[PDB]
Amino acid sequence: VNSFSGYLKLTDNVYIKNADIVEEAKKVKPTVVVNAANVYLKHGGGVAGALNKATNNAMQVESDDYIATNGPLKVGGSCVLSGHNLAKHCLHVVGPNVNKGEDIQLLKSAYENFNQHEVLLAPLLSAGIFGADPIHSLRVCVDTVRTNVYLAVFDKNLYDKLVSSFL
Ligand SMILES: O=C1Cc2ccccc2N1
Repeated sequence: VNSFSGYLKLTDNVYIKNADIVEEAKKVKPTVVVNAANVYLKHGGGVAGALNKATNNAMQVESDDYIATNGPLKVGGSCVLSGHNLAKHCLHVVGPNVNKGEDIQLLKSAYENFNQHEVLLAPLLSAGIFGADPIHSLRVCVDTVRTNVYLAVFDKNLYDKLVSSFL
């Protein structure tokens, strides 16, 4: 049993809810929250900007030190950093950004990072300002992630379309 409430069950392991991931993280304090990161861990907008704002910029400060030591992530890659006030850990995952011309086949590699964690609160990778089709992102998620994933979808309209169209 876990703390996640109000989710619709899509599969054995994937759950979905219309929710602000920031407000959900604050309520649940999950072991892992996933950030929709870029390779530079520059948390300007989208999910990353919202998560970082909720940490009062402490996520960005920590991220800048990580990049200064390790250099950029790979598209499809990830790193584990602090969850600050939102979670125990933040898994920063880089999905391909279609608005930069990245290979959408890298979305499966991105989701494979989730399998290193038994339970996660996450957004749909490469959705929103990353430019991918969220319906496709949900399909790759279900077909790739084997661990227990709780997806937060900010937009109610999109949430209802994801559920109604789910095979
Ligand atoms: O609110 C939103 C923003 C967006 C981008 C692409 C597809 C669906 C949606 N819903």
